[PDB]
Amino acid sequence: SVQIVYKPVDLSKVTSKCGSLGNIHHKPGGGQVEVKSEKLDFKDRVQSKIGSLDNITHVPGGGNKKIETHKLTFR
Amino acid sequence: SVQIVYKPVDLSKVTSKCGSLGNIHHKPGGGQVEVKSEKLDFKDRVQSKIGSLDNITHVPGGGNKKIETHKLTFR
Amino acid sequence: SVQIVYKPVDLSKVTSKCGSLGNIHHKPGGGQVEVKSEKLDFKDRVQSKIGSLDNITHVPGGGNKKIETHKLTFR
Amino acid sequence: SVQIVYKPVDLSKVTSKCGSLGNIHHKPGGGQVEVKSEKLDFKDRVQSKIGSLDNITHVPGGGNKKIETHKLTFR
Amino acid sequence: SVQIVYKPVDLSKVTSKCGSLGNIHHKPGGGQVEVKSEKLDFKDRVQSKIGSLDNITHVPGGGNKKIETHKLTFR
Amino acid sequence: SVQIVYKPVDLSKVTSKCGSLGNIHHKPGGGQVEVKSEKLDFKDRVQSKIGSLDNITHVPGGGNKKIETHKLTFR
Repeated sequence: SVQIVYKPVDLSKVTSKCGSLGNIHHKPGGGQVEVKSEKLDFKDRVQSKIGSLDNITHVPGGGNKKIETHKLTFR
Repeated sequence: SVQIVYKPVDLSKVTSKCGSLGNIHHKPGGGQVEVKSEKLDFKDRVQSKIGSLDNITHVPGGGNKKIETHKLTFR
Repeated sequence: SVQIVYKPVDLSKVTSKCGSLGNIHHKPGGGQVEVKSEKLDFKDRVQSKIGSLDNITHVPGGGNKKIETHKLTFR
Repeated sequence: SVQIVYKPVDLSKVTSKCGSLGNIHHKPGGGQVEVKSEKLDFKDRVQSKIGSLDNITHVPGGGNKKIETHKLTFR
Repeated sequence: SVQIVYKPVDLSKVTSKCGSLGNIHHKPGGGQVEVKSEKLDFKDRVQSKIGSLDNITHVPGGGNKKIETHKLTFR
Repeated sequence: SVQIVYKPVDLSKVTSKCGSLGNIHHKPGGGQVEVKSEKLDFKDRVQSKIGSLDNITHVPGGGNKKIETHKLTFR
């Protein structure tokens, strides 16, 4: 016979405290961008991106992450 | 016979404290960018990116991470 | 007695010839401009200019100048 | 008695010839400009210029100058 | 008695010939410019210039100069 | 008695010939410029210039100069 008892006990705290969060500045791509092309040949697919793309400013007041995984596998 | 008892006990604290968080400046790509192309041949796929792309400013007030994994595997 | 004879003779030619004049590009001030000011005191006059000012593109097809001065002064 | 005879004779030619004039590019101030000021005191006049100012592109097809001065002074 | 005879004779030619004039590039101030100031005191006049100012691109197809001065002074 | 005869004779030619004039590049101030100032005192006049100023690109197709001076002075 088989007796399996799973008792994870968790009283944990991922925590933060901040008095003031501010005066943040993200300025990507302030310079000038110039692209000149003459006489090109493409025989397959083309992807182009030109300018200021996919810039992120992420300012979470908290920003706490807790990841927990439980696997109980029985053969 | 088999007796298995799993008792993880956790009272942990991942924690932070900050009086003031600020005066942060991210300025990518302030200079000028110039691209000139003449007489190119491509016979396969092409990917191009030109300018200021995928710049991140990440200012979490807290920013605490806790990762916990439990595996109980029985054959 | 006094005899004064002034005979300037001029058959001159300031001249130009141009087959094609073109494909000219003047781009001042393509970059980004940022001005932040806190807690200033001025006790006299102030002049400020901010941005793209007084840029000239001057493309005279001819552009020929002839300056001629005659002074005949008699005491 | 006084005899004065002024005979300047001029058959001169300031001249130019150009087949094609072109493909000119003036790009001043492509970069980013940033000015931060805190706690200044001025007790007299102030002049400020910030950015892209007084840039000239001058493409005269001809551009020939002739300057001629005649002074006949008699005491 | 006084006889003065002024006979300048000029059949001169300041001249140029150019088949093609082109593919010229003037790019001043492509880099980024940053100016930070704290706690300054001025008790007299101030002049400031910041950025890309007074840049010249001068492409005269001809560009020939002739300067001629005649002075006949009589005491 | 006084006889003065002035006969300058000039059949001179300042001349040029150029098949192609081109592919010229003037790029001043490509690098980044940074100026930080704290706690300065000025008791007299101030002049400041910061960045890319007074750069010249001068490409005269001809560019020939002739300077001629005649002085006939009589006491």
